[PDB]
Amino acid sequence: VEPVVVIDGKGHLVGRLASVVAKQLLNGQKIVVVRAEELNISGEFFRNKLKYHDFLRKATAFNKTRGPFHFRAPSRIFYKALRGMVSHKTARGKAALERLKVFEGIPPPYDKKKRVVVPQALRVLRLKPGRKYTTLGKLSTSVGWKYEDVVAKLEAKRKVSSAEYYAKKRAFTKKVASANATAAESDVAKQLAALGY
Amino acid sequence: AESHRLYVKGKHLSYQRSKRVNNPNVSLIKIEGVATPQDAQFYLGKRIAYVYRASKEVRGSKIRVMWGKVTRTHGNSGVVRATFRNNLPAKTFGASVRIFLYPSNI
Amino acid sequence: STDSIVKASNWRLVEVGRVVLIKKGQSAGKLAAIVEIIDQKKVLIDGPKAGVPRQAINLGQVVLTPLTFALPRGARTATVSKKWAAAAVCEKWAASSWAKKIAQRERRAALTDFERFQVMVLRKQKRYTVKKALAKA
Amino acid sequence: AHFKEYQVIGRRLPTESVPEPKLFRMRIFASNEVIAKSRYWYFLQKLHKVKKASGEIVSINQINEAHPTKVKNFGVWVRYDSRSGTHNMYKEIRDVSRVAAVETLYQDMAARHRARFRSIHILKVAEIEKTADVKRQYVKQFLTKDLKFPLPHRVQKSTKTFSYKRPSTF
Amino acid sequence: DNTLLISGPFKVNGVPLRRVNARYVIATSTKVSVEGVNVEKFNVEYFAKEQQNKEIKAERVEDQKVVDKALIAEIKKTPLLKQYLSASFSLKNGDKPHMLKF
RNA sequence: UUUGCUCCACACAAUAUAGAUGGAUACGAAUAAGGCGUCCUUGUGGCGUCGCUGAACCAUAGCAGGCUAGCAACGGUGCACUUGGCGGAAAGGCCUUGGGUGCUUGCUGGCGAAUUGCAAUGUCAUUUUGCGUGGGGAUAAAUCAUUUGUAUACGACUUAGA
RNA sequence: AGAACUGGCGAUGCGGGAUGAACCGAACGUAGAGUUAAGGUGCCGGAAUACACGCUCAUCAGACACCACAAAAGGUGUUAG
RNA sequence: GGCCAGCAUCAGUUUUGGUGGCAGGAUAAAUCCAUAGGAAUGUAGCUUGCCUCGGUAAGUAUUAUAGCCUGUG
Repeated sequence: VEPVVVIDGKGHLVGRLASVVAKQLLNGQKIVVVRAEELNISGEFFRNKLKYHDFLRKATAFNKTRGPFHFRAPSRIFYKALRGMVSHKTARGKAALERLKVFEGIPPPYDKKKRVVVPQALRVLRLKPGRKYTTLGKLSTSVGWKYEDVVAKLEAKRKVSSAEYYAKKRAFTKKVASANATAAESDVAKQLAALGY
Repeated sequence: AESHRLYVKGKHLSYQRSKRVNNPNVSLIKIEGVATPQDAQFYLGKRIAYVYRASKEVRGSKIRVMWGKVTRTHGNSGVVRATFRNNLPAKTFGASVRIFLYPSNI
Repeated sequence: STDSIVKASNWRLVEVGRVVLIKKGQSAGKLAAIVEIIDQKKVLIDGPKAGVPRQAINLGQVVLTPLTFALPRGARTATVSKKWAAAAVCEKWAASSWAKKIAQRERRAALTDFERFQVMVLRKQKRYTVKKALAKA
Repeated sequence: AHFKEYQVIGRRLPTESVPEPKLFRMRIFASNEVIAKSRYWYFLQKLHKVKKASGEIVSINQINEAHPTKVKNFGVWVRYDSRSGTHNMYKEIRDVSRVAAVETLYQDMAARHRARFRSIHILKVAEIEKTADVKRQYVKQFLTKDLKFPLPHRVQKSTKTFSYKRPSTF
Repeated sequence: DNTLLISGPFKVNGVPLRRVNARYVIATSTKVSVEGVNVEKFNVEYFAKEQQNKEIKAERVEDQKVVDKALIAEIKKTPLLKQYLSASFSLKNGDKPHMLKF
């Protein structure tokens, strides 16, 4: 319904997000996913570490370079789980993965635009309460991503700049709503109410 | 003024297919803003056109058109089958295809 | 200021006489009153004035509305109908904002194209007075 | 499916020198008419020496509920076959009608004790008229006066694939 | 010949008398009265066409004026109806035509 | 290298498109909780109110959007300009001051439309170039051959020479 | 290793079991529309992130006959008897 | 009288809606109304540790200043 749709990555599950993203790419919609380091995995923390380690030891014996490249970044972990869903060996799969862009944090210019969420992939709508989850940002720090002390610092710089925008926006909406309230009771206002606006 | 659109835009999803065999004569068309097959009864028999551009001009136009129409509903999510005169070139998986409003049942 | 500020966390909770709205099914958007709770997930509902028949329903198919009124547990359809009039919940329902929102998107669907033109011409007139009132104060 | 409770009446065979066999009725829970005639001979062959070829069925009747909109406590006696030898079970269901209570029983047996339809025998389904003689605990807790319980953390099912609101619970 | 005979009117929106196929047309609900209009003399043989860019026969132009003068007096009664016929139609975003009552 | 190269606006050819056809419309956090509003003893405060879907909001009338006569307003918006800021994560954008110029459907009129003949997407975008118009701008290095041995199977590498 | 009755493979494709001479559906002129079998409906991948009652947390969970895995016996872990 | 098409009224096959009339059963069962009994997760009333201006208290009391269950019609 929009040309480029920006999905906020916070509070989602890896698999259930990557399913509904992979169908939209094969249908032609362009999706850019931001704030990858806030993504979540069901199950407790010590499980999902060992699901990474038995993956981490699987590499080509005669030459380690040629084997499965074990990527560490939370975008790259998520891009893996999506890449297995799209048929990436054909020409249809290569042109479907060029519609996707996945970032850690929110880089410019995507901070100025709206971010969306996917309700069938939220954690707080899917899992039962009283159930252990796992933060992907902590997970990649435990297996060799030397950037959580940097990405979290840039967010604390961003959110202060973002809080200044919202206060300016909220005061402007206050002037409009006051102007809209005094504009009411007029003859043009009452005819709209009959028609439903 | 700012808008001129008299059609309902829609994507080309895939061919009618099995797990290992497809039939290129029947195309599958997704219509935007249509959820259930009870809504898909409206678009049955409507005309479809696929519009695309080419370098060599044929009769004063660089723009070319294949025609087709909706035959029947498909599935529970409101997906729609379609048949064309000459079938869609299979490079168009995920391409905007126009669904017009005529022949008007209203 | 030696008081315990502990939050309440207010909730709509099921009981006898909690009036509800049926979102999907045969009824599709009608009011009804819970007569007797069966277990965790099923209840027993009845609304005679709206037109829903008395039936047992799952709590998945129903939504909870904040209005309540006094009614004895296990009442019959004549007794619910008499208590329904005394509370006058059909007047109290339309006073709420959530009932008005239902009626508004119902009316916007039934708008004729000519009436959809009249919505346009009025909003062109309304925005002219607002932008003069704005950007002065 | 939706079970329907049936009455089946059986009369062995009119023969010379034995006229008027007595008559034999049963109450059968079956999803339609044809199964309940076949479920009738499954029990009635166990009780005494008859066969379907040495038998005929007098009449079938659909027994509706006497009072649907009333809420009843039901105590059900169940015999069933396990992986080991068979053994009894008494369970209590709170429901709307008799024939809807057997629906929640077979789901309960298949969930906890892993018993299909063919293994279970229904002994007697009885309504407990007076309260405070309910034996089980999980039925008893709904009998407290002025029972009110909240439903926290409700999920919302939205049709569009994208929602912009950052959706919130109750 | 199964066509519909329509007029703009010509002064309101620039659509002259024209045969139009019945199937290619969405019919709304709003109506104007048509009782005063002479139309009857028009038939299939009238519109048969059988660089110069010659002007529409004088027979064609005079019939256009007589039909519209009876029709504008019907249009002027209801509010915004002259403005309604003059403006074009398009489908905006979020307009779902199966739900749209026309 | 017969005036090569670069940038600015236009002139015309050429070539393409994984797929424009009103608008990608900016808090963060929590979900056994919050958004907003208002007041105070500014706090884990009081009170009022909203959700139960974007089915929203904004924009939207005129020959694919013409030519003209007014009215009330001192607004809105398009455009080149200009006074200022701010933004480095992939800033390549976000604001704001001042005049200039068109437009305005906020309100009321007068003219123009046909013949594309009963539909035939009935073409209006955005990428790379090329070739000439007139308007600015800047006047270099690399390899081979030669030589050095911190190098070397041969290429490579490291040096030196108007 | 050797027999008994029936079906099949050998001589036989097609749909399903990822893959497979023997299992499941079904046996073949060339084509069009219609409905189904066995199997399936998160994504690859055509088709409900459909509905309904429960159970289960695994520091090697489990996922569908032929079939590619398992034994006795223990465990105040949990549930119904 | 070649080529590609659009609309009408029909015929063969087939999918998807709307809507009307009738038949059967415990002549559906219920709700509904009329009565007869009876109990509690005990309404009015009443007794009492009672008493923050009258809540509580836990007994009484079978429709009264709420209603429900069972049989019959």
